[PDB]
Formats: sequence, structure tokens, C-alpha cells
Amino acid sequence: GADQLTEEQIAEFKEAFSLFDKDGDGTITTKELGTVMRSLGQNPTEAELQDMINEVDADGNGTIDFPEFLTMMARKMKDTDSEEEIREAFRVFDKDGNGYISAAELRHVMTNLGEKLTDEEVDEMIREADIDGDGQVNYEEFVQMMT
Ligand SMILES: [Ca+2]
Ligand SMILES: [Ca+2]
Ligand SMILES: [Ca+2]
Ligand SMILES: [Ca+2]
Ligand SMILES: [Mg+2]
Ligand SMILES: [Mg+2]
Ligand SMILES: [Zn+2]
Repeated sequence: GADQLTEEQIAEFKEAFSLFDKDGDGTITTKELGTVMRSLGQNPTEAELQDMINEVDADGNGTIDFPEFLTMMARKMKDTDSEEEIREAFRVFDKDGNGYISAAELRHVMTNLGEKLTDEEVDEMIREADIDGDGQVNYEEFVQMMT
């Protein structure tokens, strides 16, 4: 849902993040999250606070940065949020929007993104990611292509 947030919503979330981030180091700790929760009448344990962070902790460093905070504010988990971002990346290559990346689409978009590969490199990239062997890369294959 983080992709559906408006500009004013994001600007308000920036103000909120700054109030959570007491020491201004750009990350929210369990200590900082706990302060906020208790100001709102809750008493989460340290384990419950760490779990709130883990649910959005895409990089696994144990703290919330602002992109992860946007996941939290959209009331989403990190797995759904990452799937939204992978699907956005997929759509960049799927120029004709049919749900499959062709060799010509991969060559075209990679070229315009500054990496001009030979026709042989593109065919090789397609074949390696093409699991079901239909000659194209669907979304589920695109995810494994990126791991
Ligand atoms: Ca901090
Ligand atoms: Ca993190
Ligand atoms: Ca396509
Ligand atoms: Ca395929
Ligand atoms: Mg969304
Ligand atoms: Mg966006
Ligand atoms: Zn995200």
C-alpha cells in the first residue's frame, strides 16, 4: 500500500518519523519505538517491540529507517511491500504489459538503461530465467532471476 500513499501523507509521515527518531540518527530503535507506544497508553514488551520492527525490517538490521517506516505507516508487512517493489521493477521491462518479458523487451529496456548487451547475452539471460520454457520471463521467473 506504500505505493498508494499521497504526497501529503508522506510529508506527514516524515514529520512523524522525525519525532520517533529522538537522537536524529535516521533510525528508529526499540527504545525509541517503546517511548512512543507508552506515550499512547500501551506497554509492549521488548520482544513485542522487536517484532513490530521485524515485520517491516527489510534490511534486517534491527531498526526502522524511513523507507521501512513507510511500510509500517501503510500498515503492511515487508514481504507484501517488497512484492510491490519487485512488480514495479517488472513493469519497467514489460513494455507491452502482457505479463511476460520478451528478449526484445529485455534488450530494449536494458539498452535505454545504459547497459547495451549483445543479442547473444540477452538470449542467454532469457533462457537462464525461463523456467517453464515458453521463451519469455513471467513475474514468478523474474523474482527468481533476481532471487
Ligand atoms: Ca534513532
Ligand atoms: Ca531496517
Ligand atoms: Ca511483454
Ligand atoms: Ca517462462
Ligand atoms: Mg500498494
Ligand atoms: Mg512510488
Ligand atoms: Zn518498501
